[PDB]
Amino acid sequence: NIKIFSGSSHQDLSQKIADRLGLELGKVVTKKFSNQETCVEIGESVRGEDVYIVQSGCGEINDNLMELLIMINACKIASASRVTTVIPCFPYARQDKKDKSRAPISAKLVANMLSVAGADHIITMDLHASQIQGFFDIPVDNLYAEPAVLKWIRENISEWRNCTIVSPDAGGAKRVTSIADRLNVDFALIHKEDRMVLVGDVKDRVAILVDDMADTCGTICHAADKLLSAGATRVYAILTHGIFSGPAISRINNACFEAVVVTNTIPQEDKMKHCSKIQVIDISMILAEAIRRTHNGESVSYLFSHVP
Amino acid sequence: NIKIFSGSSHQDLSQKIADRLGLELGKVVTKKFSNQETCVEIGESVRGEDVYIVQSGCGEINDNLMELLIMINACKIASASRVTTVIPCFPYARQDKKDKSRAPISAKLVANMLSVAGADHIITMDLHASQIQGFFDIPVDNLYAEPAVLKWIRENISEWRNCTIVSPDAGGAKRVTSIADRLNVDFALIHKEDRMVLVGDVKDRVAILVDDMADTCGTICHAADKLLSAGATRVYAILTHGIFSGPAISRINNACFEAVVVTNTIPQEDKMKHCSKIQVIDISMILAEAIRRTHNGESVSYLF
Amino acid sequence: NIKIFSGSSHQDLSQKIADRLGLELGKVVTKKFSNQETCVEIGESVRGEDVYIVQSGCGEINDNLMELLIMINACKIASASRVTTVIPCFPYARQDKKDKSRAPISAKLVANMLSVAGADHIITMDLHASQIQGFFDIPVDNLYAEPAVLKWIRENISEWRNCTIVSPDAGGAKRVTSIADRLNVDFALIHKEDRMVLVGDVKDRVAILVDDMADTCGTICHAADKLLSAGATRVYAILTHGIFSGPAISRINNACFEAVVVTNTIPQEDKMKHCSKIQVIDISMILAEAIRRTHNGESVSYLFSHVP
Amino acid sequence: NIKIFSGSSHQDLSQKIADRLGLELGKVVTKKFSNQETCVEIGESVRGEDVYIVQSGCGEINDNLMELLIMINACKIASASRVTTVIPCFPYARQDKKDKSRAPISAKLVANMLSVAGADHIITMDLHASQIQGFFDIPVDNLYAEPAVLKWIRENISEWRNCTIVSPDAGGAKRVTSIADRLNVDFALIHKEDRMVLVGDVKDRVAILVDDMADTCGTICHAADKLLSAGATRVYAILTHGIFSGPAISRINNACFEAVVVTNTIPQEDKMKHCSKIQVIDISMILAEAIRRTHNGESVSYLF
Amino acid sequence: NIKIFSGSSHQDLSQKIADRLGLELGKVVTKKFSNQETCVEIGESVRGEDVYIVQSGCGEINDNLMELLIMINACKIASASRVTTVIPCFPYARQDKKDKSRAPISAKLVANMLSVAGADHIITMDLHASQIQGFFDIPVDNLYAEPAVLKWIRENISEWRNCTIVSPDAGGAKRVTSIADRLNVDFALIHKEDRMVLVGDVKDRVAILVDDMADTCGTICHAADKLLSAGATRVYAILTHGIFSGPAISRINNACFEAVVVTNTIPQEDKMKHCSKIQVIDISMILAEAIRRTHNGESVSYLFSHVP
Amino acid sequence: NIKIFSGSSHQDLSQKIADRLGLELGKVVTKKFSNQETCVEIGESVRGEDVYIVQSGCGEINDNLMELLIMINACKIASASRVTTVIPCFPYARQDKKDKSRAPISAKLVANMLSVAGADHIITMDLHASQIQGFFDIPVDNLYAEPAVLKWIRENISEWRNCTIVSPDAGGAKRVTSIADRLNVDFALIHKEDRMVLVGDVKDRVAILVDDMADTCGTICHAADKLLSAGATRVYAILTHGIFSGPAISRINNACFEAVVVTNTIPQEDKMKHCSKIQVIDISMILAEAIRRTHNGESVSYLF
Repeated sequence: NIKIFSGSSHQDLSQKIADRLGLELGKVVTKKFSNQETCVEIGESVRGEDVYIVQSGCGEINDNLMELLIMINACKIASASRVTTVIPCFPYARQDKKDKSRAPISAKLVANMLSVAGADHIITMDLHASQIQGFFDIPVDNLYAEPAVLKWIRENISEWRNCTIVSPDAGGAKRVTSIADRLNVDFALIHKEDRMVLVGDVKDRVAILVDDMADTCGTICHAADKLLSAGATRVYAILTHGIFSGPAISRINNACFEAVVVTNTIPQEDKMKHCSKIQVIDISMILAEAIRRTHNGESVSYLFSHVP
Repeated sequence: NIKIFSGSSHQDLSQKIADRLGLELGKVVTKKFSNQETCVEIGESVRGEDVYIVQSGCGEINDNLMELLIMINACKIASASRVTTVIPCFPYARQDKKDKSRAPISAKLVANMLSVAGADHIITMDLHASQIQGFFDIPVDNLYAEPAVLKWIRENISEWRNCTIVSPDAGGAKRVTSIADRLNVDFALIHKEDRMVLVGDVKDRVAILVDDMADTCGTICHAADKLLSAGATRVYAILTHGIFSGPAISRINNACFEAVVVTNTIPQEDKMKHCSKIQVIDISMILAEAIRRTHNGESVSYLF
Repeated sequence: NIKIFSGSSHQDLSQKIADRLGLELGKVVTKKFSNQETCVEIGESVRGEDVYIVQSGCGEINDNLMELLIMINACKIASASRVTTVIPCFPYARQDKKDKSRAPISAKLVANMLSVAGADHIITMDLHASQIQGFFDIPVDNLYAEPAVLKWIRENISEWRNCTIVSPDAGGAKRVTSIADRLNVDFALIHKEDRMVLVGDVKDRVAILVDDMADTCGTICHAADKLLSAGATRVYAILTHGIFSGPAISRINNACFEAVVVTNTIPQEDKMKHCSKIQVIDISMILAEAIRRTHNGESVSYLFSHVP
Repeated sequence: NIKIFSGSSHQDLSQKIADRLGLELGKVVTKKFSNQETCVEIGESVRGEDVYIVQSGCGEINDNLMELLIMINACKIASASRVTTVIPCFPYARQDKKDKSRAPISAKLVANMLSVAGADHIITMDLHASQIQGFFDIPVDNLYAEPAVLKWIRENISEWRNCTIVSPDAGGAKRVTSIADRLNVDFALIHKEDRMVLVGDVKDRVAILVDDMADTCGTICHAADKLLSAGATRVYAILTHGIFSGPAISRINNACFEAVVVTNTIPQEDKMKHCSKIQVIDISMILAEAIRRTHNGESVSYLF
Repeated sequence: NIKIFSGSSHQDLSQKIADRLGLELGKVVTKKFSNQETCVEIGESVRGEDVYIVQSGCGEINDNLMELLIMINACKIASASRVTTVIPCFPYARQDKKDKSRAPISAKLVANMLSVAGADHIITMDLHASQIQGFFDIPVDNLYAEPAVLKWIRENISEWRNCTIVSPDAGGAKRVTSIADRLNVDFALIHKEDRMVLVGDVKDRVAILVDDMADTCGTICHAADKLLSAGATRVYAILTHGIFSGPAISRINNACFEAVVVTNTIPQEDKMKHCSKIQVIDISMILAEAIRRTHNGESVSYLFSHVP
Repeated sequence: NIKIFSGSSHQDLSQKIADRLGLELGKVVTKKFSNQETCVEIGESVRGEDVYIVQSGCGEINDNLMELLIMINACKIASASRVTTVIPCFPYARQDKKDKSRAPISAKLVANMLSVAGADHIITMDLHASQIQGFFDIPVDNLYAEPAVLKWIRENISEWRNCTIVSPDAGGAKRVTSIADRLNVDFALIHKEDRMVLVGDVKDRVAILVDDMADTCGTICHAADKLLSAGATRVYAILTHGIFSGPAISRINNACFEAVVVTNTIPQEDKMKHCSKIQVIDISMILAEAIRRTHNGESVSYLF
């Protein structure tokens, strides 16, 4: 009844998830046309199946989004019983508000486009804003890296019982507090004004920078400098989504981090060759379990504060 | 061509809004049946009209929301050209995420109901979350108390050029940092562990607690003590939405608040009498302007 | 697969229905906030379940309606397979038309709000207007008290073979005729102009007043007076929905009824202490069977003219 | 800015409506293909126009409904600003409840089709059920023959101040009681057990059978006998919708009807010739007024 | 779980399909009212069933379409689990475009009306335009006569290895080429300007006229004349839909065809008495299998190029 | 009251369109973030305005489509009165049928996205399929290059009164027969078996290959050889949409094409330099006229 498909050829995560469910990845014939439009062909009857499409890590976001939609489309008109998208890193998630400007809420637009395409259910990890669930009318299971993050912290940072959980921006207040309270440790908060301000004691402690995503890495670098200027022993940075476009690898390789930790919601294998500070958590068991629970009607909640 | 309608009782804000525009509020027959139902009769023809309903303050949010939806409805089936709802304080607005629970996103449910009721356009002020603008597919105009708050602060706090703007929770980091940045002064945050924790420098300076809304004031009155214990010279509390239910009023007088400032997005005339330090910024002109500018095709965002 | 929930704390009817299906009521954490908004929390995974929400008898209709919706909402985004509302007494049902006025069709509005909230199916009893089914696009099973009413009449009114079934208003013509024809007895019809007019013979017979709902009871009282003025032996009044707000208890206790019969679509236990003329039919087996049939795909029709 | 279009053939009512407004009916090319399909060509540009389609009377309701939907459609995709449908007699209108059967609610299906066809606004007369206004989410304006019926009665029944208004079924209680109340006279109801039963006092007075529509007239012609047997001085039958199919016409002449009054919501010019006593109230001015007032933003409800 | 119903009394095809699935046709009470509106009553609980409505061959298209819709409606509000319409010949299918005119896309309108009525899935055969699938948002299985056509051609035309597959119009280019290529034979193309032009060699070969539908038969007749004027041995005409309104029977009986082949997507029994050139392919096994596959989640594709 | 906005870069067509109407293109801030996202800022107030977005030509169709949807969106939530999208060349337009595969109908998916994005009205040119007008429920106006193609042919092919209009596929029968009929000349079709097959008389006459679009030009360059081998005097190729990706440009110069004519529905200024024989019909006036006539309520279809 359950059928999984991948997007494009960045199929590592999808095949990882497949393996763990004891399934092969469903057959697809997906190619860009000479004019840059995307062809998609579903190479096996999905008629009355519980279909799952895992979003690609290609990098190119619009080519990835049209492909994801077109697949959703193909699968619905082919009489799939239900189409879930496993979208580890939700596109345009940083565009969730107008910000006093005459701007689009592209997070919502995308939310609509997934919905018209024929999506029935959404599985994602760590939405940039919690409220992005509210841009949909269908159900959304937003999973957390937070328990595996806690796992990583405890098994890898000797001084985790005496660290500080810092936010690189004001927006990520709740996220860093929540982790600190569970770890029973202090928290601190960097805000940018062309200068950063730090509130909270970090002196003679290990500072851990927690964010949901890092893109160009300009911020976290400037934030690790600040933390080492205010007397932190050493600095870690943990991001659930490792986007790392442009000068990120350069900014990191130079930057005064001990380690940079990301999940494989985005492909890292290529970035890891050129950057020796990047460690990768595998989140495929979390995504696999989510699908598995979903298909059975078992509680996907048990993953919000437990590592399968 | 324009018509302005009010809510249950709570006419003051509306009456004010209709004044600044030089109109009289529209004829309506709102009442409650003996069995808790909400009864509505539109006392004039709204056919082909640009209508504006201003949300009431009966201090009963389900009754008020229902009356609001029943109005939009009567208007939409009486061939009104358009129905904007002026809801300065958006109902169920803190219920905008599951938060790891199996809980409703009620502000989405509410957005969806206003939508299906026939509301074409929304006007509100300081939405608890900015994202509860993406709950709608109809356009929303969200006004800010931010400029009126600033003006007041400068014109009312002698030491402001050395004051600290303080968030009562962690979830209020962005709102305060903004206010602190415009004023070019320090910011500080408080978090409930319970035991309260304060990050930021508040020693020997005027503290200004800033929240979008206070309900019980429990959190903000604690926030005040913690701030005194921290050695704040004088603590102030600014709130855009003053809900003040339960123990709220008494809790304030029992606190050290030099003053408490709110905008009349909710009727305070009752609670003012029971509280001396309360002070109100009048936001009607801002709502009236946004009504005219919407109607005229004039730039609303300027008021931001 | 089947899960039942109640609304608010008026849980008598809901637990009655639960008992009869051999189920416990699903766990909910429901409280009004200090500002009068309603919190709701579903205290157990409903993921892929056939959920049923039975509408509360609290009395306060708007607080009851938001709560019902919010629950519907919580349950849908929590991936319930299907959400049915068992709404014994449909709110705003008397507002089903404009009545030559510039008024809302609040019955339809409510019908829409249930529908956007995420309702998939509706189970109700004795809609004020049959056409209220037409305010929905989803399926609606409108059940009747009429067979149990007939049961009550036959077992409780000795002279039922020689009674008259009277309508308190013109609107309820079809309802009273239908009962009379099945009982093979006469019918009569009261209309209000500030005076009532009666058409149909009632002289030296037992008059039974049949309505779907009574609220303040002003009408039926004035209608029992009329009936006793036109020579009816004694007067009964049977209403499916016992609303009884305001002076109803006072109007009844004084009023010249032999008995007032209501179903427990609305709580009566409190009203029954202060009013000794109120008898209560239990309709929980009818509602239980309806749910039971629904969940199985058995014919809910068999209840329209049979008492389970 | 306004454009009025007609139906299949059945132009009379439309032509009349367009006259009272001083316009010419719009150019169209409505026909039937040899294989029962309905063909439509809008013979002019309706781009940006407030359009009005007046429902035909080919005495084929499925054909007519389809032609109506195909018109609304062609109009909506040819960029017409708005499409009101003038359907004096709403199709499938008695199919507004299951009635304990597993039957369709077809008037809801029909409402839904007009809706999805692109109709923005409805204008109809004496809806069989008032509730079939809540079938739509677009606004509906329902006109009443009630005032034209009354006027006629007073001006045509000598004894009216002592007459009885009689419902042919139980389901017609509300409509007659209303008419009886305005006239301040007696009301009486009939119910088919079959054997007919009469409740109300009709002895030695003029009886007036009032229904919204008659189809076979079977029920109403019986109703007439029962009323004579009851000792009615003279029986009359008023109907807002005169459908008169099957045996209807002959059944009337075979009855004792002093006269039978209908409104030209349906073409009667054919059936009149075969029936002497039939008399028509002309409701075009009422439809024309409601068209102008809708267009102008003028108060339509006054016509109620 | 599976329930089939017919439309009107033209029940031959529906009962043929029923027989083959080993089912009786579901009970319906369907009659036109005196005013020409259609009554429909579903004479047995379809609650939670997989319902199938096969479209009538009455001839009268609007009376057939309202009836089909009303049935769809009745079935949805009666809580059918899913409503499929088996619409062998899709109504208004020739009205799929504006054609440089201020005209309706009545194919789309119909597509919408089926969709609002409550249709969940569509099963049809040989849409006039492939793109008619795109007028729906629900799934559509468009089946082909083409494999059975190929079957008929091979078993009935001795010279099929040396024939020409001709199009009566320009629109039907792709259709005729595809058949010719599979049969490895030549193709030709008639276009109308008040004169027809033929492109492609037909000389001393058997010409087969292939169209999807023939209505009045004016075209194909004038096209068989042309083909015999350009030296074709004998002419066949194969149409999937035999509409044959008006002078068709007369035009055919006179016309120089060897044979006229139609499927029973439309009733033929009556036309066959008066016209001896009409042969009928039975397509009920193709439709039966389609339903059968649909209900099971088996691949309906296997019928696109195979004859069950 | 009108406002015209452009796409990514590809301003030429827009700039031209805004010229012929006497307006300046609207202020926007379109860019790409370093991580492939599309960023948009509407540089002015579109509140209550009839807006027109003209689709870009960055030669990246997913990027371009997304930027287009993000624009429509920003416009719709900034209270613009209406949003027409001028998409001369409709994206994913050949993906309008499954074609016996389990493939997407992407042009329906695309129609659905433009729709849900908030687009109220579409203007396009020579849709690959006429039916991809029924993909929308909002009205579409489809312009034809047909008259500009004809005019050019007559005014550029000396022998045209004895020429043959040739389809490169079987699926192009209707489009060519039409063109051949207006010109009152012969038509001929080609089909790929592969081996190419030609039906129609092209011997000793000028051949004109006519397609709606060419992408690789592979098919059309073969089509050209087959036509020479058939004894065509001079072959021409007219295309309404010149996509010319991959080997296209080189394939043309390597072919015998006397000339290749395209409309600037796509920027050709780059590919022209690399190809001498390419010639462009300027369709801006036709798009500008259709923009004004839409706005004014003026007859657009005349331009057909």
